[PDB]
Amino acid sequence: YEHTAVMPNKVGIPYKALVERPGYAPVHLQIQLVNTRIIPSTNLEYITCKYKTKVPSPVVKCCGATQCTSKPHPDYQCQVFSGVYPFMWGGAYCFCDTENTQMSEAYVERSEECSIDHAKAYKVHTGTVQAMVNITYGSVSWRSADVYVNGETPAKIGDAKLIIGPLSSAWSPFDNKVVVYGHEVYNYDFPEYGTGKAGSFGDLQSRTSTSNDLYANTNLKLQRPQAGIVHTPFTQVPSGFERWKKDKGAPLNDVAPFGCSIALEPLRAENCAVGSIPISIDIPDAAFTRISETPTVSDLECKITECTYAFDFGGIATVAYKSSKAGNCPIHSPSGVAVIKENDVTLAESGSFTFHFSTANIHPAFKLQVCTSAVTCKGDCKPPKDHIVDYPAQHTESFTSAISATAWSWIKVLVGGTSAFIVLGLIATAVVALVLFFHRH
Amino acid sequence: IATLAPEPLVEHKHRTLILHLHPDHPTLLTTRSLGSDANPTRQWIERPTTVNFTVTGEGLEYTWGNHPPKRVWAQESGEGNPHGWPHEVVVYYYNRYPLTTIIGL
Repeated sequence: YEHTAVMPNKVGIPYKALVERPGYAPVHLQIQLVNTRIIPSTNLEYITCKYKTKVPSPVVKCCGATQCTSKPHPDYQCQVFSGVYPFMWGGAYCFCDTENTQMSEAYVERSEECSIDHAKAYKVHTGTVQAMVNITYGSVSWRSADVYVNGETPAKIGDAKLIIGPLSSAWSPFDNKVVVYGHEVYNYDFPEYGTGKAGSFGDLQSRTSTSNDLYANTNLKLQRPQAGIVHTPFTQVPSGFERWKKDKGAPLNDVAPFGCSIALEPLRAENCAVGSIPISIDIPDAAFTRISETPTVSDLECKITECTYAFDFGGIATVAYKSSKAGNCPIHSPSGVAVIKENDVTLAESGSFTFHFSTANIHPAFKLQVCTSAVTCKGDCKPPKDHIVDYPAQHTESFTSAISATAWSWIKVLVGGTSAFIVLGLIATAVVALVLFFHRH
Repeated sequence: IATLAPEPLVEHKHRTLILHLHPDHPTLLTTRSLGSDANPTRQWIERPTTVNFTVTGEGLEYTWGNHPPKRVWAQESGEGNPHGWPHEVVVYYYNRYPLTTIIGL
């Protein structure tokens, strides 16, 4: 047989459904999600890290002049300073006064911490969504294997093929450009490897951590050495990667809506709760027994003994039956008012059992089916005294959940007497029209 | 090894979580809501302060210090009672739906 329905996109709450093959005993089916990972497709453009400017030894040809070529180096610098007359240890360097030459070249390269901490720049594109489901049906125990969340690919779990339908929302928490620094990801724009504004993020850009081509503009400017010493000074703006580490805002795993938890190694966005997921499960024909070998109940009367508004299993109801024979048969409430904690019950000849439920209604008018037979339950509920708890709701809050019997009485008094007032005006209008017509002829 | 903050004193009111924080170092406290909008707060606590956070039925998640994050959900307790005189029915639905009964009356 095949049972198709739609489940909500919530993780810790199982979805209970009762398949109904006529002529066979019903099978209680329970589908529970474990994970929900939205995995986009990324490509790595470039990385970035703090630089380390290295200075070669300057040449001192100090009777004459020297010139340089243009070596291929990121942010390479040349200068010639004339008439320096330096003073090393053990006297002055050379005899020629007031005409000298010092080169003092410089060159920018990446540091040795770039292997440990760096920021990876990614462009994302919408990709696969997959999830892990824990399932059971009938007497089969819990067996789990992960599926693909698209309405095409079936997955064999146990002996039943499950086709998890597409999500109703196309929402993904990643913008088109993300930065992955260490443990957390961000939503930040790139200069796209061509430009670098020397102080914000792309002062140093490298395509791979071991790559040989480097982009570097750090405004490296050479400076004249002073007072007759051999050293090479320079001035440059600080690294923007070190500045980005100070000013970075909150990461994406702290501002994500719908309670998404962001993981890293395939760049998942795990356990979001948005939309709904349709299902379609093909159940094997060997899991159905004939109805002549199962209990069948009649004369059902349902009484609710205690009900509580809270979203904990505080609702209790006992029903009275008289089955045809002893055995086990499941229970289920198909309406959206209350969920049922129990899966199956053990029966006898003319006994009574109790089940625990959970509802968000003041007056639960739900019905439940036991042993392919339905019975309507009614009662009143009281609010709880706890204000904040640390578990999610088991039920679903509707629109007319909070309206009580006294509030319905005041609405019907208001609506009923308003229309009765305005109809009496319409009745009395048509009454004097007849007696004015009857005056003439 | 990084320092661990002292535990806050949590106090519960109707749709409000109150946190009494007594740190000894400048400590980061970041919260978010588990609904369609995150509405995120982020601040460094240096002196002993108290902060009140509004928790709806969707949830709230707060991280304090180097502790693991904790999630809290708000129930439907309320203040009035729905059965009774009209000065009690109106009060109960105002504490539950504060805007809908203003334009509903």
